[PDB]
Amino acid sequence: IVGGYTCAANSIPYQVSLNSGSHFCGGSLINSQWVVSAAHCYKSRIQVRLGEHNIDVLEGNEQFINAAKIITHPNFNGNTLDNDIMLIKLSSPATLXSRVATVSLPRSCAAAGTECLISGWGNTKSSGSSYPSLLQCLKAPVLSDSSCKSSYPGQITGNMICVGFLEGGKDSCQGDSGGPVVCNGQLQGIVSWGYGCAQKNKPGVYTKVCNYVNWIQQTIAAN
Amino acid sequence: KVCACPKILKPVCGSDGRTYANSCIARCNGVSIKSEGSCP
Ligand SMILES: [Ca+2]
Repeated sequence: IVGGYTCAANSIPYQVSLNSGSHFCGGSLINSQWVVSAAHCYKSRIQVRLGEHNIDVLEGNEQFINAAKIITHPNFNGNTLDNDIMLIKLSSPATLXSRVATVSLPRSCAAAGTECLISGWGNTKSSGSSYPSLLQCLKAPVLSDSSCKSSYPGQITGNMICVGFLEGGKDSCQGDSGGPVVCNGQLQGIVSWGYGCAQKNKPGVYTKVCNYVNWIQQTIAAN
Repeated sequence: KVCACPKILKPVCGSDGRTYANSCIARCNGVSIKSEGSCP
């Protein structure tokens, strides 16, 4: 997260980390047994970490649980990153408490201008590189379709939304992929891609979660 | 230098002896992935 601030402990209890050696992507806990992340974070072996604040120090609150099911969206396209969403079913259910809670799915799509909270342990620099121990947070608005489309000619599908600032300076970055974008207490986006990080006129692009509530529910009900 | 890339951290070593955040950021700099993982 570039241009953000260190989140307060217990402020983002639904944030998880996906590991396959080290932390590669973020994710969100949607129920005691399921996590949602980006399909491009797919790996055949994944360990999910919950209740984390400082990723470099065991604090006694963490739960390390292996993924049992790893399901990417049927229409995920790796070249365009369309339908960049993935569901992970935990091998054992997470224990819900102060540092571990679920985030709610959205009833409908967010309106442009909605303020949202983005979080993750990715790079905090747009030109150099610096990865923090503590989870970073950033408040940013949902952008209108015209602005997003004007920023990325011929690259925005109907399953993508831009969240950020046209002025650059604040944005998600490498290591933040799969992370949550929460607006009014509902998960509206998943960190996906962008042209660098925090570049002027190049806001971050996120998976539009409101388009996937049915697929999510059906997948969870059938598994 | 800067290109449209997914925001995943999956380090890769470059032919120029440099490790990039991911392969997209490597290719974006016309560098070849000498290896998968940070340059040792
Ligand atoms: Ca920790």
